Amino acid sequence: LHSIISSTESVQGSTSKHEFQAETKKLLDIVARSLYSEKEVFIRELISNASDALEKLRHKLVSDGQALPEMEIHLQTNAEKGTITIQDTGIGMTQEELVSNLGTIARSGSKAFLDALQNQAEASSKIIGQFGVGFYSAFMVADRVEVYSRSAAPGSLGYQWLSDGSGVFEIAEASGVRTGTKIIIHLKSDCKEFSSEARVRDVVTKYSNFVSFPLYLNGRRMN
Ligand SMILES: Nc1nc(Cl)c2nc(O)n(Cc3cc4c(cc3Br)OCO4)c2n1
Repeated sequence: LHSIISSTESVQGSTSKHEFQAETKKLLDIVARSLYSEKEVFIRELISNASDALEKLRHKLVSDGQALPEMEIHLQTNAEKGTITIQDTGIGMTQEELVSNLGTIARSGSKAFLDALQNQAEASSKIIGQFGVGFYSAFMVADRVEVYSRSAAPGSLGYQWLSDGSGVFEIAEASGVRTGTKIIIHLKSDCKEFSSEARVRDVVTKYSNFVSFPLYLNGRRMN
């Protein structure tokens, strides 16, 4: 087996509170309404985000003149805790990105995204991914979301990022965060199926061969 996901992180700083941008909750809601009928697609959304993070790390390392490290995407299920977790070893998120990325669309203007979603020229799931709000689909299956991220940028600290998706998120420095991003989803009462290894395998195997870097489920290679 080849696993990297474990409960290694430790809170080692006090908590900073951040309120959602005014429109962010509206956009969270519209993603959830759009994707409910195929709610399992959140896994593909987060794998796509992880792949994007690995590509960003690739280009950093190409310009740095350095080797490619273990560049992987890992899924973990925990039926006892009612969680699904995804961890990538990609570029990770800086403090500034953890503060600002959720509200990017709200701040820059949602018109283009909402127009695209309305026109339905492609699958809603694809549009949502393309506009960079695939992470919004984490919330639609979660009672709460628990994120650990550390940027590959020099001097970057590791952070815990928590939210129940309602209107606030909280950031605290953490020790033991691997470069990249880990997202722990505490699943909603109607979404417990995604804490089943068999169910997640069934869902992901339909597209796992389309993933460029090694993809693992509970330590087992999927591609
Ligand atoms: N996996 C991976 N990796 C990197 Cl580098 C990412 N950069 C990103 O913006 N995302 C999606 C994302 C992750 C978040 C967040 C907001 C957003 Br929009 O707040 C808490 O964590 C990323 N997701």
